[PDB]
Amino acid sequence: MNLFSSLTLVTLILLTMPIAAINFNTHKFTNYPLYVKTTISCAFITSMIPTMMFIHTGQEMIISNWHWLTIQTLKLSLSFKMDFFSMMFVPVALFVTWSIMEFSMWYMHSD
Amino acid sequence: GAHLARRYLGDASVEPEPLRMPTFPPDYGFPERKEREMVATQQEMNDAQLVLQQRDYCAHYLIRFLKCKRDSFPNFLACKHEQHDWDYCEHLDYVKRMKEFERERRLLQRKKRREQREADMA
Amino acid sequence: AFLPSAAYLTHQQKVLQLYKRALRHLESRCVHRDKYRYFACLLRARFDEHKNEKDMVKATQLLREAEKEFWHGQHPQPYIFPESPGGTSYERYECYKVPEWCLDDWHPSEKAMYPDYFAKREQWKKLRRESWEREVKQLQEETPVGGPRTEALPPARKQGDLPPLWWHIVTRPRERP
Amino acid sequence: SWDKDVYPEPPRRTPAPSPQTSLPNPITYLTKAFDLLVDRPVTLVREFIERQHAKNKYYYYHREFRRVPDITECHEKDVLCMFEAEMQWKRDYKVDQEIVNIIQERLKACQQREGESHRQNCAKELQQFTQVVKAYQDRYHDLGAHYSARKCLAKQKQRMLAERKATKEAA
Amino acid sequence: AHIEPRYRQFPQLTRSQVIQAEFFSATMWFWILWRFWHDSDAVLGHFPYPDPSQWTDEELGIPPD
Amino acid sequence: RHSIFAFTHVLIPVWIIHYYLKYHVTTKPYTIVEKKPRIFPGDTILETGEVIPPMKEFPDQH
Amino acid sequence: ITKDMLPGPYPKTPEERAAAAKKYNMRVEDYEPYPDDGMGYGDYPKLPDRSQQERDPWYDWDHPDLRLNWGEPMHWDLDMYIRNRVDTSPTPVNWNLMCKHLFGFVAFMLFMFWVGETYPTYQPVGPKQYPYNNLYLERGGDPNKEPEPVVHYEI
Amino acid sequence: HAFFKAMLFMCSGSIIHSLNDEQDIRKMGGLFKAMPFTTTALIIGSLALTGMPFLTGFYSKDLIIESANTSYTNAWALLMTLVATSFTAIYSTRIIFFALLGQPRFPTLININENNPFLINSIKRLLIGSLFAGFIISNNIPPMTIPQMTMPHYLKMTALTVTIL
Amino acid sequence: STFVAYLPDYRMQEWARREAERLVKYREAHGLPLMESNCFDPSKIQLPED
Amino acid sequence: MLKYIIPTMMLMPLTWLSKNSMIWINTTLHSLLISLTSLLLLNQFGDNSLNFSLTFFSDSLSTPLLILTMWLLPLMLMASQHHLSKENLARKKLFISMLILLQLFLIMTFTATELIFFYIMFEATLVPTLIIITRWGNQTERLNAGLYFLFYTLAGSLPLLVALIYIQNTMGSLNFLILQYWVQPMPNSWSNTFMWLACMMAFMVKMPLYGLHLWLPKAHVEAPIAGSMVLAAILLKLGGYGMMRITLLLNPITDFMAYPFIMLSLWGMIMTSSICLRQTDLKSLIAYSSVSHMALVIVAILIQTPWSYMGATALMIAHGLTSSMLFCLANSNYERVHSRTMILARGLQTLLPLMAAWWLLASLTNLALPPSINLIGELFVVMSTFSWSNITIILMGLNMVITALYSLYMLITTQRGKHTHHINNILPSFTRENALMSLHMLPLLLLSLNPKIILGPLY
Amino acid sequence: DAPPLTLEGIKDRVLYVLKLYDKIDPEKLSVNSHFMKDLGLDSLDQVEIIMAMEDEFGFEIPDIDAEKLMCPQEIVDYIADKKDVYE
Amino acid sequence: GKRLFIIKPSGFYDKRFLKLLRFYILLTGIPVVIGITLINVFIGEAELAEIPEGYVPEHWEYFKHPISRW
Amino acid sequence: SKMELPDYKQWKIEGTPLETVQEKLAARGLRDPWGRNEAWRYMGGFANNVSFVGALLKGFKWGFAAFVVAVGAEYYLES
Ligand SMILES: CCCCCCCCCCCCCCCCCC(=O)OC[C@H](COP(=O)([O-])OCC[N+](C)(C)C)OC(=O)CCCCCCCCCCCCCCCCC
Ligand SMILES: CCCCCCCCCCCCCCCCCC(=O)OC[C@H](COP(=O)([O-])OCC[N+](C)(C)C)OC(=O)CCCCCCCCCCCCCCCCC
Ligand SMILES: *C(=O)CCCCCCCCCCCCC
Repeated sequence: MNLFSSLTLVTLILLTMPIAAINFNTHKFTNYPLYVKTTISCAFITSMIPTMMFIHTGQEMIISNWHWLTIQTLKLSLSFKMDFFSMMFVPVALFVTWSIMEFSMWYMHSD
Repeated sequence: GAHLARRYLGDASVEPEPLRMPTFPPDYGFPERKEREMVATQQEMNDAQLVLQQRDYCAHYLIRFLKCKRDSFPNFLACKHEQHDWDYCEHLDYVKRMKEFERERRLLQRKKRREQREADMA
Repeated sequence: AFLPSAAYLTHQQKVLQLYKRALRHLESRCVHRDKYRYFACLLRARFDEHKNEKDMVKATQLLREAEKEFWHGQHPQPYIFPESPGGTSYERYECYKVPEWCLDDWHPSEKAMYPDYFAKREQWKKLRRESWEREVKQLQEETPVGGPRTEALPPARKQGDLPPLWWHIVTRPRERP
Repeated sequence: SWDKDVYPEPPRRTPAPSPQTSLPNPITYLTKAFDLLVDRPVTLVREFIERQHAKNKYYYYHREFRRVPDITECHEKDVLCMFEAEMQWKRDYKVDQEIVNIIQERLKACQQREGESHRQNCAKELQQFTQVVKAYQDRYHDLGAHYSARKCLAKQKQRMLAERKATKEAA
Repeated sequence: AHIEPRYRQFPQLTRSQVIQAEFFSATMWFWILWRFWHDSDAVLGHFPYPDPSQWTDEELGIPPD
Repeated sequence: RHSIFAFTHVLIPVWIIHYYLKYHVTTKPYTIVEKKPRIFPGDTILETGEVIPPMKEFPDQH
Repeated sequence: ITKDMLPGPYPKTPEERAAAAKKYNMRVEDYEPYPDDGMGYGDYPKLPDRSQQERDPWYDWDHPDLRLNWGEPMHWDLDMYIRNRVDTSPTPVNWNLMCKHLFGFVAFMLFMFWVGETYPTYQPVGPKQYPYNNLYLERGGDPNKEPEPVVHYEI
Repeated sequence: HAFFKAMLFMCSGSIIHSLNDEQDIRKMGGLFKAMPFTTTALIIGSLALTGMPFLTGFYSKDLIIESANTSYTNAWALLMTLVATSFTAIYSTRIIFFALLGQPRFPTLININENNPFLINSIKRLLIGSLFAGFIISNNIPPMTIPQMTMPHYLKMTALTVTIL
Repeated sequence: STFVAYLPDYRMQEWARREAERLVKYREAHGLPLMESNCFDPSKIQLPED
Repeated sequence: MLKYIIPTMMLMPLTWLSKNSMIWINTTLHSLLISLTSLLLLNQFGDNSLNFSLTFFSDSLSTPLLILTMWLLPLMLMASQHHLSKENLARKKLFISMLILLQLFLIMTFTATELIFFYIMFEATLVPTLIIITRWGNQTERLNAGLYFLFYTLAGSLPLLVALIYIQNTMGSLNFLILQYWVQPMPNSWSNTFMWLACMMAFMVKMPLYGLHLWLPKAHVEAPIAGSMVLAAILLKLGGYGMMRITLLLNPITDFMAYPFIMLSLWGMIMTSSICLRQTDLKSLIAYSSVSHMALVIVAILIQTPWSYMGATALMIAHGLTSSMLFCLANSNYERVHSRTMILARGLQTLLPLMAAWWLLASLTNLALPPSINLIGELFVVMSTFSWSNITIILMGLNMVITALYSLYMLITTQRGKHTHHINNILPSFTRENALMSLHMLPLLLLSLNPKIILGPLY
Repeated sequence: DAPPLTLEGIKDRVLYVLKLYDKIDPEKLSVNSHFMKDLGLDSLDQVEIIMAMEDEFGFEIPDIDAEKLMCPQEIVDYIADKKDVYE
Repeated sequence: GKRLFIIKPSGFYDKRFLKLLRFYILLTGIPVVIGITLINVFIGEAELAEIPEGYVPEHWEYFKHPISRW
Repeated sequence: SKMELPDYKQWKIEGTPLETVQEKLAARGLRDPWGRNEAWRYMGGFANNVSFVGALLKGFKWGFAAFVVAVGAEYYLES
């Protein structure tokens, strides 16, 4: 239980971190596209682990971590759903994005 | 596929419809018919979290296959024999459904023949 | 009838432009080179058959019927060159064509990173500002009464002076900045 | 920690791992790596933080509201009692809203926990949700954006008048 | 170092990319042939299909009169 | 410095959010709700040691 | 700028028409203002009403993005006929034939969809049989009410 | 579809970049031997799109059309799905014929090159995906619905026959 | 933003939860219904005759 | 509320006894300190409003407007110190005193527990605004803009006062705390019909309402930047606050009475969005967008549901911030190119990258990209108006498309495409302008984290 | 990608394309040879030459500039001005 | 290798503004987060307890965090 | 920087379909002066391109050999 949610939220945090890295630059970034590509590959592995966890056991999770806004009867909270669809879609999309960014590092070199 | 041509381009009073079956009683023409037997218990089917469409008349093969798939990680191709058993059972169920369709069609044809004979004698 | 130097299109230019457009659309119609070459020779025969036609109104009617023939059988999606208007790569690099006068707004700290280039830029600006009055006096003494008739600009007819209005055409950004 | 009674949870039954093949699953190895590299330093840091907490312990209390007379024993246009009745009604309104939120949380937790057999195993939570939603709708709905205790009292009076008319016409 | 461009002749090829392309095509064809040899049922058919008109009358409970 | 990316980008966020989930998310009720593990006949419950009995003998067809 | 260069009322006398044509920098014969029906146009000219895509793209325009010159009179609907917006380029196929073909295509396939919905296709099987009174308890039924007994027989 | 379509666009982008930013198929050809890796990957992707058995596209599209055949569905929608399958095969081999086979049609200055490591590695990874990922996923996922396996012979071979035609 | 983030229990939005956490634990323990259909007690309200 | 009025009044001895060129620094510093101290008004309770004395009280509705006003004053002083650099020192001090007086009247308007005092300050906000528009504008038409702005508002507000005085002769008091307990139902009659009209038409005029909005495109595009900010972000919310205070006394006659105004606003949002699709002026485009958003707020207030009220106040705050940012963007472009034509200066992304980023961000917050508070308010109003009727969503949904059809358009014509060739006075972005846009946007982006402070007095 | 073009390369390419034309014998033409008088060509042949250079260099020459190009040096200068060579 | 000059607008002023913005944010961001962490680690949070008899809490004693109580 | 060009005299239309075009035009009566310019596409390394069925069967020989080898290997290990 303490591994599924931790690995998926650290996938999300790891993917959102280079945006904070590029938003706090002073010099010129040395191989920023390589940095983003390496980040996405690491996030793909980190997402692939709960995929085989779900393949073995069949664990589904709901992570309602941040309570955002209680409006009378309705409650809006930061809730993440880990089920068959998310676990079989996230590594596929991350693998495709990894290949796409390597190809774009080749193709968009002169821009 | 010929039954669509027999029902649409032919006569619909003989071909059975898939929306409502059966119309003939199950005890008509069948001397002491026997009912199908359930092997999987309702509680066993309940705590295995089977899908409601997956809870057919031989879901025990599905339960055994799911247990083998769960207990043979990470060898995902280890025990396809249980999958073959489940496929054979659902094929037998489909064969039974085809037999029921043919029985209904033949009984409807017999009823049409009976009323045609009544028209002939009168 | 929209030209930069002339006021109208003559008959010869109309025939040449029709021939060029017809050959381009024929090249678009048949993909392979040998078939295009065969049908281009056929079209060249069709155009060469009526070359020596001294009747002017017959040439006009031949032009009209040839234009109707071309409009009847042109490709729905003709081949367009990538840098031609309507192409895939048309005006793509206009987001990188920064004008030169932005270099006048650069900070002196970043102006010291390229000393010799900015020295040459200062020399260019001095040349332009010393030739501007001479070229505007050349323009004002050559334009006839009632303004210019065409948009053609006169060249530099003297020694040492530059052609008038030369700055924004010489110092245009490159096609690949 | 929380309260196990107001937030119930059925007893957990995890089946024992009984592997068939000889291939080692990577999940056990990664669980060991997570327990060694990650769980122990976090536990040590939290234990140090709790040890620092134990030196200085101070308490915060839950505010207790005594009962004041409600709007049914307030004279007409006497502000000094309808004021207190109005604020008590507002506090009860917020408490009722959070009660319905708790029941909604119970229903969603049951639906997600019971899996594909959620239609049969969570009938009690659905019936409690239906009852509390019916009570909330009969008590607070259609009051308007300018709701007050007097509007709720008028709605209740209309409801009992209609109920009396209906039970008179059936007898 | 790099590949020098050529004018209206055949381009210069690298041995490595030719080897990789042949290897991947061979791997694709080997995978297809191996899966057709082993599985062989997802294409032609998993189970036989009986004839509905071939079923006998007494097993269908048809009353003869 | 060969494992800077494996440390400052994975291990430190894993520590931070594992602390956050263990001592601030699971403290509140009904935040992390999990689907119950699948129970099959012939298994054994780890919590109290009860054994689920196996199914009825199969009417074999092949 | 000055007062007698801004637009004004609708010209009536030929001298006013010539003055307005000189103000708008074109010929008197090509100066056709909007008709004075009281819609508020005034003396603004009625340009030939075509998009900027029909202009010559190879000409040295003063504004090559919009294909417009300097000092030339703008259209009343120039914000509608820019290259980011509605185009009036000559199509290879006539407008009426295109509209009739598209409408016939859509209507024919909608009609055939309705016809196929009237006569669906299927496979010669009976209804699927589920145990335990068609799973009465598993469909969310109440356990107190005993369901009507549905029995499926072997075939 | 995400797998093989992403890799097909990657191959098309490599071909476009190798022909000086030209996106027209009428000025292509002769690239069967000029770019062998792009040729191989494009052929594999088109085969997987058309429904080559035991590739990625077989394990989803064939089951989809088998479930759509033997079901209580609209007849017209099924017929148009079959026609659309045939048309997918048609335009796939049209791309193969025009873009890759025949005789060259590009301008004379040839600067064809694809030997950068980034393009080769990305196409290689997506090629391995488009070869094995459908099989791996279809054998790893748990069942959720009963698959249809008892169908007559003419309905089982319908997708392959339509693709071949 | 630090002052806004650490506001002391804005509009008692937390408190109304916690009191509710008590109140349900009352009425679930003694078999009472969770919420009555009448906001006020029916015994202390007079209706006009009809 | 005496702890906020006194420093605001003391700002005038600060700006009149300052040095020759230290007026802007001192006024900005002390107004920012007042804005910092303004956060003490967040002492709100779930049942009780914050009552200070017999004259001033602050609910959870007036508090965000007060904080927005006292935050807007330093931004206003920062915005209006570039086109007044050539001004006389006495005229500069007069302008700063006008802004201070207007802010004082604004923060005394929202806290008034008496409707007569609220009305008096609500009309007292007219004089400094009219003086600023008619004196420190740029065009000729400002003089005409000084009339349509004035004689509209009074024409709505002079009957309303009479109605308010009638309440003083009927209920015995006009205190809002008393009237919450002494309110009476309003029977259906012609007298109550015209009293509803008298009590509402002032707030329909000052919001504005479609049909009565004719003063807003005129008083937005001739006014200076500070006037545009004060009309867009604060002065259009006086009508909403007055509606929310006065709807309590006008029940239950509002159920069948609100129909024509609801239809007028529901068609006026489409009409003003379509007008925005064809406007040749940036300032007029922002003005008509303001008209559309305030028509949405009018619908939300008139249907009077809790979700509608929440969406109304969230939309008010979000629209105020977004319209202020858009007007400052338009002012910077006008100061750089010396014209108001949209089509004149194109392709500014190749010259100002950071201003292009600010333009993109402001256009993003204009079309209510989630999870900004613009989307929160507009979404909640949509939910409430779907509860009201099931067809109105169509009249919402189409409007959404047209919003995304002009805001991005307002981006593209100003940012993308080939740059114009004959404009070569495009200076780089100043630090003051970038500071202004960051101070406009960062509170708006931060409020998405904690929106519960701008969700009205019934959260 | 996109190797640079020099004046020598452009002149060599235009002479190659003109040399591969059957109407122009290779032993008489020069770089400053006019099409109409020095080589005795036709207007249709001039259009064919222009579109041959268009297909050779991969970019389109407008008609208003194509009608004034009648000598290989003019074509070299026009392509040099368009492609911004010799930087 | 024949390097050509790339003409671009002056990005010095935007970079200066961004650097000043980052500095003036962090200048009080770092001490605030340091003090918040030091308060949360050492002072810590409160505990929920029942009100003893004969004693009434202060109006600031109903809140958990030390910053909220202050 | 310096790109040398091949000889112009080798570009003859022999062995290409441009002679088929030339025969068709000569039977009709005209000339094709642009055959030598397009002769480069049909000669050299770009001549004799593969067919579509030969394009689909790329690498089939090595794949068939590997399939036979693997089948024989699994037949040896199954015994
Ligand atoms: C890289 C450096 C990282 C930091 C290093 C130093 C810190 C190390 C880790 C320790 C952190 C501190 C302890 C744990 C956290 C605090 C626990 C806690 O109670 O926190 C209070 C709360 C938890 O919620 P809560 O339930 O306590 O608060 C509810 C409050 N009321 C009742 C008023 C509503 O906040 C957090 O924990 C912060 C969550 C941050 C993640 C989410 C960010 C969202 C940003 C976008 C906003 C818009 C979203 C829109 C969509 C919303 C959903 C639909
Ligand atoms: C109000 C009307 C006037 C409007 C104008 C006002 C002008 C003056 C402005 C004054 C200052 C600002 C005041 C409002 C402050 C609002 C913020 C605030 O304090 O919120 C409280 C909330 C409080 O959270 P909470 O309520 O859940 O926590 C419970 C309360 N405490 C904190 C006491 C335990 O703060 C947060 O949520 C902060 C969470 C941690 C910081 C953010 C972490 C995530 C950041 C993003 C990560 C990456 C995401 C993906 C990015 C991808 C790329 C884009
Ligand atoms: C029996 O004939 C009915 C079969 C199902 C309905 C018709 C399906 C038609 C498409 C599949 C077969 C295509 C054969 C080329």
